[PDB]
Amino acid sequence: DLNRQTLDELESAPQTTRVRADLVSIGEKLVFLEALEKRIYAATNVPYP
Amino acid sequence: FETDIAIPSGISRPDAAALQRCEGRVVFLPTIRRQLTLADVAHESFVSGGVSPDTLGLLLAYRRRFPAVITRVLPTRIVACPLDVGLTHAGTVNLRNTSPVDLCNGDPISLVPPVFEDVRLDSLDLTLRFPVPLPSPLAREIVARLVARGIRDLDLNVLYYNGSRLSLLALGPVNAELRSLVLNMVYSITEGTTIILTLIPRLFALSAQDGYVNALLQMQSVRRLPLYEALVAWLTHAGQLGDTLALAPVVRVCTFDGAAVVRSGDMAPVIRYP
Amino acid sequence: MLADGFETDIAIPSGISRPDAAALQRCEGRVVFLPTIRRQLTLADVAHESFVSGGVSPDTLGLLLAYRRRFPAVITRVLPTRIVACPLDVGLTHAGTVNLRNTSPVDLCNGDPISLVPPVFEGQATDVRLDSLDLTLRFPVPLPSPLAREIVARLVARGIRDLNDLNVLYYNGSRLSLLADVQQLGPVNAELRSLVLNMVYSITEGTTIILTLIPRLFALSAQDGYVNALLQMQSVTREAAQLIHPEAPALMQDGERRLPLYEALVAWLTHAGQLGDTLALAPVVRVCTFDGAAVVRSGDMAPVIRYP
Amino acid sequence: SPVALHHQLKTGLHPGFGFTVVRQDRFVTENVLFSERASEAYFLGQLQVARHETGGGVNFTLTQPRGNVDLGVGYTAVVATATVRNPVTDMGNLPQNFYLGRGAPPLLDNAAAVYLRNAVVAGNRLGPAQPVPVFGCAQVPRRAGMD
Amino acid sequence: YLGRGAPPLLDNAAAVYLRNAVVAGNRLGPAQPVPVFGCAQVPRRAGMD
Amino acid sequence: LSRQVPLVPPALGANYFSSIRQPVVQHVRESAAGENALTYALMAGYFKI
Amino acid sequence: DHGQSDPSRAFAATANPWASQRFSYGDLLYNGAYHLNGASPVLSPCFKF
Amino acid sequence: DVEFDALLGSYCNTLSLVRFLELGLSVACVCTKFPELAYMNEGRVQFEV
Amino acid sequence: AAPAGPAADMQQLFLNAWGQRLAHGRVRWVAEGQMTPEQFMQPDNANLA
Amino acid sequence: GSPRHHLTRQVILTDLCQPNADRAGTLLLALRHPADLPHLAHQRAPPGRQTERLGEAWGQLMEATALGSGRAESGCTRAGLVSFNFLVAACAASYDARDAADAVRAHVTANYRGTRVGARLDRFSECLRAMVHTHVFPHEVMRFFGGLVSWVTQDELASVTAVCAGPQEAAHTGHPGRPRSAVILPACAFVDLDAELGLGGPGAAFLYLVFTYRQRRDQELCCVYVIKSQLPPRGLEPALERLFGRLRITNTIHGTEDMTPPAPNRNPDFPLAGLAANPQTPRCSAGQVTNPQFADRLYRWQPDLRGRPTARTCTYAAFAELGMMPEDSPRCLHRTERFGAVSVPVVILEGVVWRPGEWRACA
Repeated sequence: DLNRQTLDELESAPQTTRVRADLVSIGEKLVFLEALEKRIYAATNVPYP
Repeated sequence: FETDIAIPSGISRPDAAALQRCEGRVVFLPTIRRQLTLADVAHESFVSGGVSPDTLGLLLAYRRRFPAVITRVLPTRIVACPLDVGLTHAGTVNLRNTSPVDLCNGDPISLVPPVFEDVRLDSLDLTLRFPVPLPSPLAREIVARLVARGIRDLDLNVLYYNGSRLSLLALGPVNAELRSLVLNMVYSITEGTTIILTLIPRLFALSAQDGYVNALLQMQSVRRLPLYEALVAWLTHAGQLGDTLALAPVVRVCTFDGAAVVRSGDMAPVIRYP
Repeated sequence: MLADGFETDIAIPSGISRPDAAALQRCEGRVVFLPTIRRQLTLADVAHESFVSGGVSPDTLGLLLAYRRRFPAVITRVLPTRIVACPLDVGLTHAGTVNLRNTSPVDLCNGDPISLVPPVFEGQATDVRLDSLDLTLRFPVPLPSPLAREIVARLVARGIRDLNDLNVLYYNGSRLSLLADVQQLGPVNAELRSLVLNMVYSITEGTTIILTLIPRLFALSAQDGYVNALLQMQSVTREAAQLIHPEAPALMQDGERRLPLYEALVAWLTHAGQLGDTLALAPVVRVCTFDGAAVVRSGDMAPVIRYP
Repeated sequence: SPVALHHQLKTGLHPGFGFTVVRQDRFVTENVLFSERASEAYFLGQLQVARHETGGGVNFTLTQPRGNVDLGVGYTAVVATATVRNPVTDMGNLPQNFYLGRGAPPLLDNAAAVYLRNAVVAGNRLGPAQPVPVFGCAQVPRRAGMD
Repeated sequence: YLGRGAPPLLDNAAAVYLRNAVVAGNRLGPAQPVPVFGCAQVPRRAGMD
Repeated sequence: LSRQVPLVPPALGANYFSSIRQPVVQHVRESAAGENALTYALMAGYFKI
Repeated sequence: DHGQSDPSRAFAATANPWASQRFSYGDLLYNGAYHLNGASPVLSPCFKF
Repeated sequence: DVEFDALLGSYCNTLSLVRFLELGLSVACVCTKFPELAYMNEGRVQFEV
Repeated sequence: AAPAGPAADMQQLFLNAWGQRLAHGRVRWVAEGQMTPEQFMQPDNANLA
Repeated sequence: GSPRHHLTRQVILTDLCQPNADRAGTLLLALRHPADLPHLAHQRAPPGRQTERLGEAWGQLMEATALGSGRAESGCTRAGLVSFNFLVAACAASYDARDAADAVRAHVTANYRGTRVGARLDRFSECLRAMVHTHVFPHEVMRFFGGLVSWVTQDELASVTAVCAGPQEAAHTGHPGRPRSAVILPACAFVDLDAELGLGGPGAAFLYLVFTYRQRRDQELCCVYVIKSQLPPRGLEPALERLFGRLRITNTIHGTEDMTPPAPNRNPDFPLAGLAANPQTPRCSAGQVTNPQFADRLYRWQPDLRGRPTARTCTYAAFAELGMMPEDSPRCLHRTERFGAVSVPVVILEGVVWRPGEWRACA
């Protein structure tokens, strides 16, 4: 056969928790909308990239 | 290995009998391909230019195209095999003369455009010019005759082969059809014999049977005239005609279980060089 | 020709580094000159160190002259231990199809004959060198046929200038030049003799009649434009006609029974028209694609079926 | 005269003439089709298997013969030219040479026929680099880069 | 005189004068004059003892 | 030829080795200003580089 | 190579006879290959041109 | 000294085996298959108006 | 040229020695006089380089 | 497992060839129909020779081929096949190994079925002595035809079966006792170029047919050689120049005769290198040429080519491809076989693969 059992599909699911993060649908798919100068780059002397 | 030349739709009733009469004849195609259209096969397929090509440009396309010999003719497609790749597998393919000249066993056969004197399909609006498969030792005679004819214009028509007589004259179009050959054959020689006459300016001046032989025996031992820029105008021009007027034979007849001399309208079996 | 093909086996030696073994697997279709038709040879026979004469590595012009004494072959496949080629002069394969690969600066077209040329171009003489064996493999350049009648005619005409510009070409509009180098006096005189034999042999007594047609052509190029753009702006016969009024001889000895115009043309075909085979080698090979294109591109393979 | 009108176009004079500059341009479009419930009878046959060897490789060229019967009394399909993509041809000013062409008679005085040709082709956007071949097809000097 | 690659003297009346006085009558020197390209040849000896 | 080009002999110095070339000569002929403007315009031309 | 024209404006060779061609006044001042202004720390903007 | 090289995962594709009758174009056909077509000359379809 | 002889027949020595020189090719700097500045930028001349 | 070959059959009279005396595996040669021969000799010959000599030499041959059994000279069916052992013994008075040459003629004038066989050889070789003089060369007339595998016998005609293309050792003979053949050649023609150049290296080799001429006033010769060489077809012209160059020296000086040169030397130097220098020389334009009031002021120039030793009259050799030996080392033998009661110096070429080719003059 060509289409075998793909290697990664043999694993199990990991454990999951609930994370608060904004979600926007643009087009036909879900996208995280996330600004990253509050958790990271808060009062540290590193320029925002 | 047999290709297919499909006939497009709308064939009249005499024209299905007209293509029934070119059973074993030589045809040129661009590229060896298992399917091909008849409009790429006809005489229209290389009238490219604004004048329909004369006998010179016919020769040039015949070395850029790949000759095929027609097998059976189905009323939907013309089945053919080419003379370069299809004949190593299948051994021997029949061939019909359109020549006024009969074939012997063991001759090699070149092809000549129809300079002597042509199926037209008015359901499809095309002509089908076909080459003349004459034997190759006549090819360096007959073309050399017809070039020599036009030089008289600015005795000759006697030819014998196989105990027969040939008359090339059989006048109007053919001299005008062969104007471009005559105007290159002269130019190459007159360019040659003046550059040779310029490099060694004594080649007409030595005594022929007395001093010129010493000038031959030495050759055998091992403003401005733009002369050295004009070799290239001669050498590339002369190096081009050495292929076109070569008329290399694709075809040699090996007769087996048949007559020794194959006449006009008959069929002669054909092999390539193995 | 044999039924089961005929493939010589150029041997690869023992000690070859990985920077060299992957340098020979890019030699998939090239032109390789066997000196004989032995089924077993070595790379020391193929390479340019076997090409040299007594210690004088010749020029590009002699490199023309020592191809016509060898047998050009085309690699079909490269094993780790031997290189397999097929000689062009004997027989191709069962198929009659051997894939090449264009080294040319010029793309091909269907049906065009290939005569091969030494690496004359500038920025182009790229020799695959083996370092762990100390060899240079000069790969010649397959070109279309009316190019090979130009470039051989450029080089022989250049060497005559040294015996007392030119090196600019054009083909399909792409400007290309060739390498200027001093030419040794030896092999150039082997070209000049091969000219003047085939040049004088095309002069029969019948050419005294054709040389009295020059006043017709110089008046014919006045009316038909086909004869204007035939002669050239840079030709000899135009300035020859403006000074010479030729006239025919009176009679011929026994000239009734013989055709003087016919003998001059038969001798012209086999001697002066044949000249493109004497200087260069023979156009063994043309390109006969099966499905691909009208144009075969540079750096691409091409199926090949033989030719006179 | 073509010698005389060479001078008065270089020197900015207006002679008694006008011209109609004509060119052709090719655009890229996006089309929309509409057909109907049965616009074409489509008969397909049975496949063939072929076999031919090339360059060591062995081609299996597969074919299948087919048929197009158009069972429409009248029109059954429409192209709808909707939008325009990139125009292909640049809308520049490329003058046309006839020195590429061949078949016109020359002027007679051959000290003067070289004068025009080495003053029109000499530094031209299109004119032939090599002189024109007597039976080939003359070539156009290939640009170093298109824009 | 077997070899090749040294400049001969200018007087061609005198360059042949040595060659017809050294190679003429030799155990080694060639019978035919030298081929212009590759490798001169030794004459065929009828006997080796 | 006497009417278009000047006929200066190089026993009195030629064009490229003098100090006033050809394009001052033609500027005399192809100006459309008058007589009160060229007198300053020529003086405007002899400021050295 | 000024046998051909400017690709951008296809009807002329360039827009500067003093800055486009080789060994010109445009080249002699602003090439790292000539090194006239390699010493100064001030960034000349046309160095990438 | 201890060294590696790594080959982490081998990624492939799955070809999209499109059936023609899974397409919305297939209205405009009437596809009835022939077991033979090459045995046929010009055939006809009649129409009456 | 260096000043030869008296100034009297200085020009007669010019025109009797320089008649064949003025008729080889056209003078450069006079041909740059009837040049429109939107012709001069084009590759029509061979004096751009 | 049989390799691909191509057989021929042709109903051929046994006048000049005999597939009974010459066994299975000799060469053959096709001919043109001889009605073309002395009409071309009337046409192509250089000025001042006896053109009817070919029509009279070939006349006396056919006329001596019967002399009896009431037989017509013209015929519908005509022998155009000359066997190879007939051709070598025709020109057998022009070799070096004459003692082996008469050992070819010893079975030619004996083993042939016929009455007064040798009266043809004094005539047919004179016909080849008329081919060269009447200048229709036999390589323009001869042509290769394949090597024998069988023969079916009748009085004065037979069914010649040959191999026109392929390997020689592949075609069935007819007798299953000895079902193949070998190429069998006399040793008076098979001259190598391996040891004669020094090429002792092994490799595949080519076989050629080579003719030689000698153009003099009624002192004219002929030879046939079958040469084995490791040389290219493009690279034979220097190697044949090395051997037969003495015949080239004779032909260029004694081949041109009875032509009348213009007396004395009339044609001057060609002055176009000097006429193009002055701009003060008179010229002409494209309409002024072919006008009598303008052409008289041009340069008059009357070229007189008479008595030049042309290329067509300086031919010393002509060759053609015949076949190759694809073996690693070419395996030749040298034996003497028994043609009845005559034993012959015989070269047995083995493993020959046939490829014919065109002719090529070495002028």
